[PDB]
Amino acid sequence: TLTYDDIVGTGLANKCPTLDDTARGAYPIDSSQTYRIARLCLQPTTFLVKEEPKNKRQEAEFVPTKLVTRETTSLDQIQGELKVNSDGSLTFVEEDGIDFQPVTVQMAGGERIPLLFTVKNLVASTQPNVTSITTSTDFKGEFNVPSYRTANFLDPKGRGLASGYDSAIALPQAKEEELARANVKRFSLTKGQISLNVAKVDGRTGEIAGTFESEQLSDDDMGAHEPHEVKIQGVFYASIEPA
Amino acid sequence: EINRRVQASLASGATLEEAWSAIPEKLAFYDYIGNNPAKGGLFRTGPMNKGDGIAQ
Amino acid sequence: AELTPEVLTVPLNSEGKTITLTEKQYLEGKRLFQYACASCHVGGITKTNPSLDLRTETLALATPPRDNIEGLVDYMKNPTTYDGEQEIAEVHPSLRSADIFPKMRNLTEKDLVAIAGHILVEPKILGDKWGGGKVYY
Amino acid sequence: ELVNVVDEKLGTAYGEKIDLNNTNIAAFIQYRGLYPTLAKLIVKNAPYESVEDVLNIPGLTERQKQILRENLEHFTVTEVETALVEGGDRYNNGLYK
Ligand code: CLA
Ligand code: HEC
Ligand SMILES: CCCCCCCS[C@@H]1O[C@H](CO)[C@@H](O)[C@H](O)[C@H]1O
Ligand SMILES: [Ca+2]
Repeated sequence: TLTYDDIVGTGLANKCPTLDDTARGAYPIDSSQTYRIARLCLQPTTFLVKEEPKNKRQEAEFVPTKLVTRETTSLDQIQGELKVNSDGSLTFVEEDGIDFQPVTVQMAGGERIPLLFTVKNLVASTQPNVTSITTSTDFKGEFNVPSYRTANFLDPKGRGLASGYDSAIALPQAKEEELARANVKRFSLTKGQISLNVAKVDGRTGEIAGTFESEQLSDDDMGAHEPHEVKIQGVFYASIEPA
Repeated sequence: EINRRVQASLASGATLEEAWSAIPEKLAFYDYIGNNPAKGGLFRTGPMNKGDGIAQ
Repeated sequence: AELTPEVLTVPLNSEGKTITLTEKQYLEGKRLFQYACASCHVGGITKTNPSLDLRTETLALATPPRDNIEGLVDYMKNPTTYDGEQEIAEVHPSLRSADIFPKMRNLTEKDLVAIAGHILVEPKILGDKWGGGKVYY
Repeated sequence: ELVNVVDEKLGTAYGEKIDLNNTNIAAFIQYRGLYPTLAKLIVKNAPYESVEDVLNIPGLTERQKQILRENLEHFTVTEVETALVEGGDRYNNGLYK
C-alpha cells in the first residue's frame, strides 16, 4: 500500500479516506456489545461566513470564503466511546484526537476570518432504535469552542490574559476606559452544532463515510471584537469497532 | 521637601489628612515626572499639556 | 571570600551526619559533573525537564531525600522519579545503565561522591543562582 | 465592566494553595510525594467538589492515600477556570525556568 514517501507533499495527508460505491451495507449493532469510534476524520470542503448586515431586517446569508492557510484544515484520529442508549439510539462521546485546526479564510474584499475549526468535547447522537448503522443513519450533536488563542497569547503590544502587560504602556498617561476592551483580555467558550449524514457503509468492516455540516463562532481575538458565524461543510469518515 | 513639611506638621500634632492637605498643589506638581524635561521625544511636538493633558 | 572548610562541609546522610570535602574533591566534583552531567544540568537546572532542579531545598523534598551524599550517590546508581515511584535508569544516566550511558562506565564510587559533593556545595557558593536558570545569569 | 479572570483567581484560594481544579501540575513538586504520580492522577480526575474528594480516585495504593491525607491542608478547590485549563495548560503552561 501507500507509504509516507508516497503521500508526502501531495495533499493526501489532509484528505479523509473515501469508501467505494459498493459501500452501501449495514453495520449491525448488538445492544449488548460496547463500541468505540476508533478514528473519526472530518475534511472541510467549504467554509461559509454569515454576512453581518447594516439593518437587521435584511436576511443575512452565509457567503463563500477563500482558504488562505493551505491544506492544514482536517480533523483526524478522533476517537471516543460509541454508546448504545436505552432507546436504541447511538451516542458518540469524543475523548481525544486531533480535534481542532486554526483556519483563516478571506471574504470578498479581503477581510480575514480566523476560526478554531473544531469538534472538541463532541457529544453527537443518532435517531432511536439503530439496530444497524445504514446510509439512512445520521448523527447530530454539539461541541465546545474555546478561545482561538489560549491564555498566554500576547498581542502585538505585549498585553495578555495569563501573561503580558495590563495596560497600553506606550500611552503612559492616556485615559484607561476607552481602551478597556483592548487591555482586558477575555477567554471565550461557546457551543457549536454539527450534523453527520452517513452516505456509505461497509458492514463487513465497520467503516462509514458521508457529509457533515457544522456551525460555530470564529475568533473573537480574546474579547477585542465580535466573532462571526461560520458554517463548515465537508466529507467525513469513521471507523467503528467493538471495544 | 514635601516629606519634611509632612513630618513637621505631624511632629506638631496634625492628622495625616491635615498634614498632606497642607502641601501646596504647586509643590506636589513639581514632584511629578510629567514635568521632568528628560521625558520627551524629538518628534513629540507642542506643549506638555498635549501629552499627559492640562493639569486640573 | 574563600572556599573554606565550612563551605565544603555538607550532609553525608539523612540523619544529620556531615562530611568535609577537600578542595581536591570539590574540583574533581566540578570536573566530573561537567564530564557527565552538565549537558542537561548546567547551572543546577534540567534542560530536558525544567520542573526539576538541583537546588538543595528541591533535593530535600525528593523521595527518598536527595539532599545528602548518600541520597545523591544512590540517585547516580539507581535514579527515580521525584516521588521515588519509578526507576528511570533507562532514560537517566546511572551506574545501572552504563551500557547505554557510556560516560557512566568509568565512574568510580569515589567519583560519584565527588559529583554529589559538587551538587551540594555549589548552592552554598552561588545561592539562588544555582538552579535559577537565565533570570540569574 | 470587563475583568481579567486570571488576576481575579489570584484573589481566591487559588492564590494561596494548590487548587486541584486549576493549578498547573508543576506546582505539586512543592510537597513531598505528589509528583509525578499523584499529580498526574489528581489532574486527570479533576474537578473536585471538595478537597477530600481527591481521596476517591480509583486505584490508589494505601501509601498514595496516606500521602494525599498528609497534604490536604495544602490543597484547595475553586471553580474550573476555563482560561487555566484549556490548551493542556495544566500539563504544560508555557513556563519553564
Ligand atoms: C531655538 C529655537 C527654538 C526653540 C528651542 C523653540 C521651542 C518651542 N517652540 Mg518655537 N519657533 C522657533 C524657534 C524655537 N522654538 C522659530 C524659529 C519659529 C518660527 C518657525 C517657532 C515657531 C513656533 C510655533 C508656531 C510653536 C512653537 C512651539 C514651541 C514649543 C515646542 C517645540 C516643538 O515641538 O519642536 C519640535 C521640533 C522638531 C520636531 C524639529 C527637530 C529638528 C529637525 C528635525 C531638524 C531638521 C534636520 C535636517 C533635515 C538636517 C539636514 C542637513 C543635511 C545636510 C543632512 C517649544 C517651547 C509650539 C508651541 O507650543 O507654542 C506655544 C508652537 O505652537 N514654535
Ligand atoms: C539529560 C540527558 C540528563 C543528564 C545527562 C543527567 N540528567 Fe539528571 N535529570 C534529567 C532529567 C530529565 C531529570 C528528571 C527525571 C524525572 O523524571 O524525575 C533529572 C533529575 C536529576 C536529579 C533529581 C532532581 C531532584 O530535584 O530530585 C538528580 C539528583 C540528577 N538528575 C543528577 C544528575 C547527575 C549527578 C548526573 C551526572 C552523572 C545527571 N543528573 C545527568 C536529565 C539528565
Ligand atoms: C504554586 C506554583 C508556583 C511554583 C513555585 C514558584 C517557583 S518561582 C521561584 O521564585 C524564587 C524567587 O526568589 C526563586 O527561588 C526561584 O528561582 C523561582 O523560580
Ligand atoms: Ca444518508
